[PDB]
Amino acid sequence: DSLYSLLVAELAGQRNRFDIALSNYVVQAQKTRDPGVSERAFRIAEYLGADQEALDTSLLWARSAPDNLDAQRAAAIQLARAGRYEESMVYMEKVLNGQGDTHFDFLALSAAETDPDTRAGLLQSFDHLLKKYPNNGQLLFGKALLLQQDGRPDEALTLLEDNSASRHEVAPLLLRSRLLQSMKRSDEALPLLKAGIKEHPDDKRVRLAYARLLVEQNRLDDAKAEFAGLVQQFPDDDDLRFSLALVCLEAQAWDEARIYLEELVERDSHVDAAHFNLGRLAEEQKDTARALDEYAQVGPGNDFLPAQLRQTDVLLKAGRVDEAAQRLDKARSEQPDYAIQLYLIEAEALSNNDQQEKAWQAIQEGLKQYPEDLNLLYTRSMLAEKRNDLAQMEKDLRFVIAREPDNAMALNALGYTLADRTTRYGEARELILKAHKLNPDDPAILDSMGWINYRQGKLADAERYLRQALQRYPDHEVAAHLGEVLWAQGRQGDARAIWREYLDKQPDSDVLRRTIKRLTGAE
Repeated sequence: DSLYSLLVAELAGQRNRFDIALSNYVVQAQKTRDPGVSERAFRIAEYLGADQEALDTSLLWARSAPDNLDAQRAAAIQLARAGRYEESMVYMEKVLNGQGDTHFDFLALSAAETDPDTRAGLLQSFDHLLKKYPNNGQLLFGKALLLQQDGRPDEALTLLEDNSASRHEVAPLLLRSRLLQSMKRSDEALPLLKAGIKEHPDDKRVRLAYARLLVEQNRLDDAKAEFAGLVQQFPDDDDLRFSLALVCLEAQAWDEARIYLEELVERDSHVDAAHFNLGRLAEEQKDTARALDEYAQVGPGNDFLPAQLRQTDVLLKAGRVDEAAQRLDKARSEQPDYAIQLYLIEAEALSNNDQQEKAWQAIQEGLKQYPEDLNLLYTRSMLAEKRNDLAQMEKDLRFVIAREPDNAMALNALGYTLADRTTRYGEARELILKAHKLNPDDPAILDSMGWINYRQGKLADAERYLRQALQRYPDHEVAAHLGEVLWAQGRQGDARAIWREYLDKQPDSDVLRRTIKRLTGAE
């Protein structure tokens, strides 16, 4: 281990902080200006000058002052921080490629190991803090979080077992319980949670975790009593009541969940989410009328689109597609802010219930209404590709990649279709390279990279890229691609063995079945 070897982790930390700063700037730019007090005073002043028809000339003069202009201060701070981070990153990439006595300069190695942004430095700082203040509950909780996220949960649990504060403090106890539940030994977590209520009776999260652990076992009857006790001690907590309704709804005890949801309706808190969950429960109860009447009264927000999708799905289950289209059009006319998302809902529902022609017609209608929506024509591309229509699929995909030269996924999609179907191999290499440079973390882009490398002739690079893409996430398509690429280079047993796992007797593995027949056909 040397200093140059340690600098990469520092660069990774700088990358994380740069990403966070840039995303922070992005969310700042969209956000409206905070009320503050100057705009509040101007609001009361406008409320005053509104009484007389004569213009409040002094109010207009003051409200248009040069100091009343939004300079976007925090956004500029975030941008400048991201810029200096990028500058330092560039500097230390320039320092990395240099050669020298990287070793035996122990002064800088200590600073490289004390960096809180590196995982090893995080752990070193946590160890130094536990040395300074031992048995600190929050420090143990943070170190256990670090160890569990690092991919070593059992070591974190063993660290928790050695500390006595893990039995007393609420957050370490909660983390130890959810860790023990993942080790398939949930019963060991039962007594500790009880002891927590002995130490923290008024703490609602501890009792909620106790109730969830009761639900985990078959002994759910006491969990209903725990719900009743929580409601008895804190009948005003609306978020706690919503969480109790959610856990009761997970344990398919529909009666108490419906009771809690109607109680939330009476208290006028989380009304749209409450009605959405009532609609889901009624859909489970096969009560189509109640589910529809509850989905219709879901207000706009983070639950309007799921309610619309569930309504469309129930309508398609009933077979009255005309009423489904009419309700979706009426909802589009009611709230046109994300009407494009309503069209996406319609397309998804029609594609998931075997109405290919109606899905294509709805997408055509949506594009006629919004010809510039970049999601709508991409959905048209996927529908045309499912319809074996490569022409429309190429036209709109070229359209979207020309209008947005920096749309990775669409840029990726066409490229993959270039490698898999046609023989325009030169464009596909550049297309997949650009998609990989835009977002290397995307595993479908890595799959496309292995596929174009395999069809281009480079067998080793294709195998490595497909191996990486398969390591990130298990997919049947990537599995078949890796199997075929490995089979072509040789090592038949390895390709045969890789196929054994991801077959899994899956109806989704219908495409995978054809890869085996194509290659075992030569036998």
